[PDB]
Parts: sequence; structure tokens; C-alpha cells
Amino acid sequence: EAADEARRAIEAALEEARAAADEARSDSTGETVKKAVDKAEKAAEDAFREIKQAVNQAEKQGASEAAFEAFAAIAAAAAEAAAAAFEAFSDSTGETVAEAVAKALKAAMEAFAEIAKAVAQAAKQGASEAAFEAFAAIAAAAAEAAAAAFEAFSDSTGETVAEAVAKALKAAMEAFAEIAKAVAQAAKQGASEAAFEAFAAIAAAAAEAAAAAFEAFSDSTGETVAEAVAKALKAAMEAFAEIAKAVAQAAKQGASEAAFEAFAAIAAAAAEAAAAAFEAFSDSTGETVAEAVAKALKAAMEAFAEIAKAVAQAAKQGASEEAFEKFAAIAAEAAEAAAAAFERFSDSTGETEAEKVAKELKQLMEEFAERAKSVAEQAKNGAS
Repeated sequence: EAADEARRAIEAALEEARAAADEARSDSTGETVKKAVDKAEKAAEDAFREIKQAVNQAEKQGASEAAFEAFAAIAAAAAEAAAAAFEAFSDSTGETVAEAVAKALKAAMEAFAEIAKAVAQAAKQGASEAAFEAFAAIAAAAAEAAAAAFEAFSDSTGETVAEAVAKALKAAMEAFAEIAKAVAQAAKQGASEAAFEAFAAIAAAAAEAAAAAFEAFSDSTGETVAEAVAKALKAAMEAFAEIAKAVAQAAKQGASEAAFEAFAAIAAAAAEAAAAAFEAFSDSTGETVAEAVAKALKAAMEAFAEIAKAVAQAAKQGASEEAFEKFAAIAAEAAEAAAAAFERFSDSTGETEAEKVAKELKQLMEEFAERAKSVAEQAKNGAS
């Protein structure tokens, strides 16, 4: 009766979303408003039908009852994210605003369906209940970021502002889907519960940086600033995705607990640096300063991905605990440097000073990645 309670809860979430689609629809009369709402309402339904199917695919493969409790936790977060893409819609009724609203709700829905299928894959691969708790945490983090993207949208109605908002919400969604897939691969590879705890922290660290970039967007509706915010959030998302994949490869290698701890600290160091580059953007609405900001965050999203790929290569070699600590200390030292290049830029918005501090953050990022790679190659030889 466990999968039965899951299907009924799944049908309570789909129903709670259609009512939310109706709750936003009674307060709208423009034709383009009802169009995109019917588009957004059809996107959460094809995702709701895809959730009951994964609840049935793990029934033929009779998963543990922890898989059905994560499917109900994922359906519930699905209903809340549609009601969030609709609560932000309630303050708007323009064509492009509703269009990007439908696009963003379709982005978190396709990401939600992909998470349930990954939960189903681990079910046939009979994972641990720590993977299920990480699945509910990854789904909860997904809802917190889509809702934050909508709240930031509640402050803006610009066509380009809403377009980059939908482009950004899809970026973390595609990043979140890739995280759930890696969680499924390690589930087939039956890794530890320290990996799933770091996976929950990685899902949270993603939400922190996404909400921060949106919080920075709550200060700017200039098309040049919105795209820079969107392209930046995409960089950190592509970074976090690579960090989740690396967290799975060492899980295939079956490493120690200190690795996932440094992986959870690396995801946090990424969040701190991403929010910092956004917090300095809260003091700059010039085009050239905005580009230098997002370009450095791209250089920082590349650096963090390298330091996570390096910590994984030492876990495959079976290294000591001093490596993951030095890896986490390089991640935080990188965060202090990317935050410093942002607060000092808050005292210079001339194009020359912006691209100058940016290029130095790329030179230092390549140096930090060189420092992380040096730490890895030293641990492979058996260093004391």
C-alpha cells in the first residue's frame, strides 16, 4: 500500500497545482495571459503524469518505501513551484511576462520529471535510504530556487528582464537535473551516506547562489544587467553540475568520508563567491562593470569545477585526509579572493578598472586551479 499512498499523494499535488493555475487565472483577462497559463498548466501536468509513471516503474521494481516518500516529497514541491510561478504571475499580466512565466514553470517541471526518473533508476539499482533523503533535499532545493526566481520576477516586468529570468531558472534546473542523475549513478555504484549528505548540501549550496543572483537582480531591471545576471548564474550552475558529477565518480571509486565533506565545503565556497560577485553588482548598473562581473564569475565557476575535479582524482588514488582539507582550504581561499575583487570593484565602475580587476581574477583563478592541481598530483605519489 506504499506505492498506493504515493500515487494518491501525487494526484493531490497535481490537483493542488491545477487549482493554483486556477487561482492565478481568475485574476486575469488578457488573451496572452490565459494562453501562457494554459501552457504552464499543461507543463506541470505532463510532469505530474510523469511522476506517477516513475512511481509505477519502481513498483514493478518494488523499491523501498523510502522511494515513495521522496516521490511524494517531490510531487509536493512540484505543486508549490507551480503556485510560485503563479503567485509571481499574479502581479503581472503582460504578454512577455506571462510567456517567460510559462517558460520558467515548464523549466522546473521538466527538471522535476527528470528527478523522479532518476529516483526510479536508483530504485531498480536498490540504493540506500540516504539517497532518498538526498532526493527529497534536492527536490526541496529545486523548489526554493524556482520560488526565488519568481519572487525576483515579482519586482520586474521588463521583457528582457523576464526573458533572462526564465533563461536563468532553466539553467539551475538543467543543473539540478544533472545533479540527480549523478546521485543515481552513485546509487548504482552504491556509495556511502556521506556522499548523499554532501549531495544535499550541494543541492542547498546551489539554491543559495541562485537566490543570491536573483536577490542582486532585485536591484536591476536594465537588460544589460539582467543578461549578465543570467549568464553568471549559468556559469555557477554549470560549475555545480560538474561538482556533482565529480562527487559521483569518486563514489564509484568508493572513497572516504572526508572527501564528501570537502566537496560540501567546495559547493559552499562556490556559493559565497557567487553571492559576492552579485552583491557587488548591487553597486553597479553600468554595462562594462556588469560584464566584468559575470566574466569573473565564469572564471570562478571554472576554477571551482577544477578544484572539485582535483579532489576527486585524489579520492580515486586513495589519498589522506590532509588533501581534502587542503582542497577545501583552496576553495575558501578562492572565495575570499573572488569576493575581494568584487568589493574593491564597488569603488570603481570605469570600464578600464572593471576589466582590469576581472582579468586579474582570471589570472589568479588559473593560479588557484594550478594550486589545486598541484595538491592533487602531490597526493597521488603518497605525500606526507
